[PDB]
Amino acid sequence: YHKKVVDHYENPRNVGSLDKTSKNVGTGLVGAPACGDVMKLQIQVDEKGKIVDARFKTFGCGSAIASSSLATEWVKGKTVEEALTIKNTDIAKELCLPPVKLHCSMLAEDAIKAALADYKLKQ
Amino acid sequence: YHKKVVDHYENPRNVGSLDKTSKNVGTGLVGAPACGDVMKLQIQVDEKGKIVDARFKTFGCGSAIASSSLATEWVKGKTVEEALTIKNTDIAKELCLPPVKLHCSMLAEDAIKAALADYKLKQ
Amino acid sequence: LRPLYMDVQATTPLDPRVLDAMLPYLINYYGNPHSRTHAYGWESEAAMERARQQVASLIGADPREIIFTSGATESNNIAIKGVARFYRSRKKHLITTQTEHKCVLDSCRSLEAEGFQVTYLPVQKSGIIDLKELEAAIQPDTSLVSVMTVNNEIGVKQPIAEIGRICSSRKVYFHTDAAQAVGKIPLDVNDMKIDLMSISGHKIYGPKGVGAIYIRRRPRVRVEALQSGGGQERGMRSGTVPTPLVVGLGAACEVAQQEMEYDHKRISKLSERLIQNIMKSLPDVVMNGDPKHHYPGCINLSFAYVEGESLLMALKDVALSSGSACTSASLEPSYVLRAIGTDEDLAHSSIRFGIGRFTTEEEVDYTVEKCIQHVKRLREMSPLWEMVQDGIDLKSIKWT
Amino acid sequence: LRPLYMDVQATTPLDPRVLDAMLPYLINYYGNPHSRTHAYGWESEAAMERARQQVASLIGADPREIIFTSGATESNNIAIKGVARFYRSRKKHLITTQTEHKCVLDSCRSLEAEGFQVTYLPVQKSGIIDLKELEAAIQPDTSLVSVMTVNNEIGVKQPIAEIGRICSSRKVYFHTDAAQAVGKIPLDVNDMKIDLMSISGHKIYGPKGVGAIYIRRRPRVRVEALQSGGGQERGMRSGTVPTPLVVGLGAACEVAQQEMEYDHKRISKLSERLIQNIMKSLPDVVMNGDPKHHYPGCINLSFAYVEGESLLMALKDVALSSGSACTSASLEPSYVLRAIGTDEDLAHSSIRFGIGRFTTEEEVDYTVEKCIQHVKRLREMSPLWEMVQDGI
Amino acid sequence: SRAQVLALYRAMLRESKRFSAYNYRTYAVRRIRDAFRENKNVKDPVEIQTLVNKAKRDLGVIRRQVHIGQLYSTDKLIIEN
Amino acid sequence: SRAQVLALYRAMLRESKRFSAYNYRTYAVRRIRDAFRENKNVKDPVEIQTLVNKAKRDLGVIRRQVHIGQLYSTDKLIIEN
Amino acid sequence: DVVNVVFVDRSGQRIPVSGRVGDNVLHLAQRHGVDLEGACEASLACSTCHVYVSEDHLDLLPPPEEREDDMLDMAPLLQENSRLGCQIVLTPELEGAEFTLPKITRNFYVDGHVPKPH
Amino acid sequence: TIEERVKKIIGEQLGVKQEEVTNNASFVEDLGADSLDTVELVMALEEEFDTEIPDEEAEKITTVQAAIDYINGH
Amino acid sequence: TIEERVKKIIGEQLGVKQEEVTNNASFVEDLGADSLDTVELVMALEEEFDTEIPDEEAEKITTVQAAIDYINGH
Ligand SMILES: *P(=O)(O)OCC(C)(C)[C@@H](O)C(=O)NCCC(=O)NCCSC(=O)CCCCCCCCCCC
Ligand SMILES: *P(=O)(O)OCC(C)(C)[C@@H](O)C(=O)NCCC(=O)NCCSC(=O)CCCCCCCCCCC
Ligand code: FES
Ligand SMILES: [Fe+2]
Ligand SMILES: [Fe+2]
Repeated sequence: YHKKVVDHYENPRNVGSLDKTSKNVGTGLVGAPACGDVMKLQIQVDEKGKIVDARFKTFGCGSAIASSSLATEWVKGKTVEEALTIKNTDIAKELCLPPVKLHCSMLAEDAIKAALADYKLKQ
Repeated sequence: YHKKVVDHYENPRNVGSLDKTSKNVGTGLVGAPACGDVMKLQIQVDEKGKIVDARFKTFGCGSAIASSSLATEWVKGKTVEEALTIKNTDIAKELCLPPVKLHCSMLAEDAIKAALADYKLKQ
Repeated sequence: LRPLYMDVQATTPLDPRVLDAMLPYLINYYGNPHSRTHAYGWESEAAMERARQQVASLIGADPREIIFTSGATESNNIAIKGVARFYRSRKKHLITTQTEHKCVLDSCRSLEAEGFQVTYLPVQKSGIIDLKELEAAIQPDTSLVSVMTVNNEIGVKQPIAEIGRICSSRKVYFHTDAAQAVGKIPLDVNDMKIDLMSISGHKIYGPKGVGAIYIRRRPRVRVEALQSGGGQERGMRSGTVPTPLVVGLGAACEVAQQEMEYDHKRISKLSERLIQNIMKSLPDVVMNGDPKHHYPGCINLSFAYVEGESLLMALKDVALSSGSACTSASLEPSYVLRAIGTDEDLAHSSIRFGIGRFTTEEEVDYTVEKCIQHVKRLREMSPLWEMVQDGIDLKSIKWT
Repeated sequence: LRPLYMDVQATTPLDPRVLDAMLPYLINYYGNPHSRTHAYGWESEAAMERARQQVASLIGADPREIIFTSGATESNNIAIKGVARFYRSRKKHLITTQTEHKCVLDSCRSLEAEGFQVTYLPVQKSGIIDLKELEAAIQPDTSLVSVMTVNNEIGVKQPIAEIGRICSSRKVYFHTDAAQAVGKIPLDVNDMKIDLMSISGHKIYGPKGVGAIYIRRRPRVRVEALQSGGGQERGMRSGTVPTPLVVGLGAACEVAQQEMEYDHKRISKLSERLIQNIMKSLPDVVMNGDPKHHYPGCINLSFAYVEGESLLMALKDVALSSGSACTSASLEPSYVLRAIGTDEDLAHSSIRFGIGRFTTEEEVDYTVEKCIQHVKRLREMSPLWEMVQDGI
Repeated sequence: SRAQVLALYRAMLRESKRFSAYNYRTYAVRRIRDAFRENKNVKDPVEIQTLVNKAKRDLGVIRRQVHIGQLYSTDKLIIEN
Repeated sequence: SRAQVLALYRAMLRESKRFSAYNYRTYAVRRIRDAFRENKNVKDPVEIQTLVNKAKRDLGVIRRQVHIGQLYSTDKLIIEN
Repeated sequence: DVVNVVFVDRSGQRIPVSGRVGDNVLHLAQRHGVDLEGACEASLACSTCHVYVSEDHLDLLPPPEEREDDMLDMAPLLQENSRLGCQIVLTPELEGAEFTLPKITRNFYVDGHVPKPH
Repeated sequence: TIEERVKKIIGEQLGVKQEEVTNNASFVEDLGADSLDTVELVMALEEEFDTEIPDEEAEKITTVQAAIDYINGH
Repeated sequence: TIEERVKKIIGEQLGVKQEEVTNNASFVEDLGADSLDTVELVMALEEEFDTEIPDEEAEKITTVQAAIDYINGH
């Protein structure tokens, strides 16, 4: 395993849940198509529009868990439009994912988009 | 590499030749069909029709040399009729020849028969 | 510090007695066993025949019925392809199961590409085939029936004797893949009515790169050789015989024949300990395969709501295996777990534990404690576990 | 007391450095190289990649072009049968020589039974093929040309570079059986235009039961797998890769690369010593092959009017080999000696001496002394010698 | 033969706790104990002598394998800490 | 470094003369002699250090192989008589 | 910018598909209900997007890269007209191209399993 | 304490709950141990208190008092 | 005796005809030998006359007379 994936797996960042019934909380629950990987990503957006909290729960491999932790710690501090500019290519390049583990970065990007879309739908 | 074959090869009996012009000497020079083994066997008979001396010269494998030397020492001391009863099966049984080595005993029997036939033809 | 080894199904450590037997032929007796003219060849041949007798004595066969190969993969290839190609003029149908090893399955697929007909028998939820289904699947042009003795993934045991009885009654050649069974459970080729058997050297604490195949001589079973050459191994397997490897295989067979009863009792006790300790501390843990016809040395457990490779990564101090698709080089799901009827999510949650000759109670307890702690953590991280606690019942997930 | 081993062609003794490299993986590192989730598997895989790089560095190839097998027999089977079966739909003709190893010949004979056309090229009296003959034998539907680099019976070398040039000009795949040439003579796959190469472990002082095959990747050469399974070794050979055996093969390749020049000079000196001392004392002794294109470590001599197996039995304290039909389980004569044009009674009189890395001048002198003594004795016993003396 | 058996058993245990590898060391020790207690009640002196000869052969094998493993030693297992 | 090279050469020769096998003993002695003679006029200290390190590794390999061959020893060759 | 390509499945059905310039063969076949696995989803890791290309258009495709070739080494039933479907991009010279689905892929489905579309 | 460690060793090697091992209890009669068990107890005492007990003293070591006296002497 | 064994060994180890080995002949100046050859001569002397020459004494051994004196004394 890569040392960065090992670090994000052994010390996962922002693991938890948020009140999904809140007006200012978007929930994205996605699943990988070719494997059983499942990611649940949630965000908290303040009155400014800047993400102040992110948290994930992931059923999947260590690469998927690392991708979810990294995706949470990346959209933390950004805005909606900036969070929309986060690509699975960026996640995979940062984590040095081999070609068989790119589904993890794809699922992380899908979960970010799903959470953002849910927040936009309720707002 | 059976003990009797080794003994008969390392201490061959009656290596040499007899005079071919003598009336009481028969020479049998015969070869093997499937290989290059060649035996030359010569015998000496007396007034009473008793084989008193025999010699051999063999171009062939160790088993063929052992068969030829056994044939010489077996033929010495017998008559033409008794030497006509020496079969290849007896030589093979005495030397414990494996199935691939029966050509040696066959060719030794052929040499014995050729020598007896040459002697009686000279007579 | 090195991790504990609990992956004996993948391979086993070399037995010190086997290595002690092998070393003289790696140092001094380096002659070619097929050299017929000198003492190096003679002594190599004598050692090879001794090893052949040892293997035959282990499996209850005649020494002349043992052919040395490079492994159980080559043994399975030789058996299946040689029988099918030799009896091609009249027999064009083959029978095997859906839970067979990849070598057997790929040989059957390649034969299908060659014009043969292959029936892949389904298995029950216990992992055991149905004898009525096998009898109904047998055709008048059936050539070979191939059923493995012990499954390498779930460890279930097939009714080899009954299958052999049926095949003998129907005049069909019976082949069994006993790579996971030789030296671990009793095997008798004559009592089980086995025509062909596959043996792996490194599954019985022997050296890697060596194997054997049993071919019945009365009534004679014929195969068409796959490796062409000088006609070694009675013409079924050409090439130089690796004398140190075959000596090691024979030594391993003798050691297994001497130690089978003790090893089985020790492994049964250890497996019972591990299974009860895991089940009494972790809820929602199921065992894949029926315990009544299970070899205790191969334990497959599904940890619900925890992914297999994530659990493997958490257990970095224990060498294990998983059936998850994320552990595969081509994202291949576990076809054995699919065949036995496991759900997809539970199949992604399977962990294989291996207990062998050198496993200790200390290692088992350490593995159990680590498993309990890390499964609790990963379930606390699990959205599926949270969903089941809430009651959503996993109905709606965006799979994109 | 044990006899002297001069049979390096049949098999070589294990090098102590090869055994020292192997033992750690026979003792502590016993994991499966194809295990993808634990340290045992990772370290075994790292060792196997290291060995692959070692073999590729020896033969001047890329590591990804090396496939580990169980020996040169399996390598030859894979090359010939896989190439022929992959390019079946258009190419139905194969070319090989009359003095090839039995594995290559039997693969070609089994392919003939499969509906292929095979041409067996004859050799000159020197044991070398004719390039004009090969050029004329190449057809528009020719799949593969197989010529061994060094003959295992007489030790003659073939014009491998010229054959590769011809094959690339004619757009035909070139396979060479180098099981007697790796680590003994310089080999370069890119400079000889070689598409497939066979390598044997126990012929280069490595362990038995392991081998390698080189398959060119640029331009890509495809083969059809003969061993089905889980698709290891890039899908070209299934089954578990034996880690101790492949580490041993790689170590042997490294040692051969480091020692080839020393070994060649030493073997060459020992070879002329042996040949000159035999030919200066025994009349009617001829060499089988051509000295100008000969590897000195494989010496095949014919002792006229003396049978080969009888000479071998007289030489009980020297381990040697012969081409006689009495040394064969099926009374088979030496087809190589027949092909090169040797008369039958001299083909029955051939002895193959072998000089290797561990051969000593003392052993060479002892063998020469014993050979002279026992050939003199057997010639005194020979009726053919008697007849030649009598002018018949 | 009691003294000879007890000396052989002591030598076997002493040599077995010299194994560099955890698996081999533990297995050899436990196997020697189990076998010696298994054959505690044998009465036939020929069987006793056969067992003692087998034990001598196994002790020689253990000596050779222990020294070879010491020559090629690796790190310790995680549980050995 | 002369003294170090002379001590290492002496140790290599002494250890190689203890091989139990004729081929290994003779090859090791001849190779050590020939290699030290071939590398006699080297001037680069880096190259000399590399040769010394390689010789140390070779001496370790020789020690292990000699003692393993002593553990597993066979009959002497006919010419050793 | 319309490209018409025919898909031939395992049973021999001839499926006509109206693609577009710049389209991907795997995505197009999965959009039109063609049972092409494509497990890795154009990641060059599974080689289950294996397809047979008609001889009239095989030479018209960009030559395969070294990674595509390495990955094709792992595909069973390999032929001389074999390409990875995830690496083929539709172009106007591929009019009438026909892609034949092999009988088996790298992943074992001897029970007749059909992976859900990816 | 040396004798405390000796008693701990005997209790661990015999499974006697660390209560009946007194300064006069024998390994064979009072406690449950045969010749094979005694061989192991002596080797474990050698393991803990680093020493190499000769056979002469090993045959003498039959009681906890004997083991304690030998260890305190050496 | 001994000193003829010494001369004989020096002769077969420096390949010198077995006439230039004199009681005052030096190993490096008179005879033809370098440091590596001297290491071999000392080892051959050790092998014939069973002993273990220390490093200081081996360094002192530079002449046939020195080797003679050492072998006589030891
Ligand atoms: P103690 O109270 O005097 O009693 C102990 C003994 C056994 C000495 C006593 O009960 C006795 O005299 N019994 C008579 C029977 C007997 O002496 N049998 C012992 C035979 S020796 C034996 O058991 C050999 C077992 C083989 C050991 C090899 C283990 C394998 C190791 C290989 C691992 C790599
Ligand atoms: P003297 O004045 O001491 O002269 C001797 C030396 C060589 C020390 C002197 O000539 C010198 O100073 N030369 C300079 C170069 C030098 O020191 N070279 C020596 C380097 S060490 C060397 O040559 C390593 C060779 C390795 C031998 C291993 C071969 C064994 C193979 C294994 C067999 C199984
Ligand atoms: S989809 Fe896996 S390689 Fe094309
Ligand atoms: Fe995953
Ligand atoms: Fe013959």
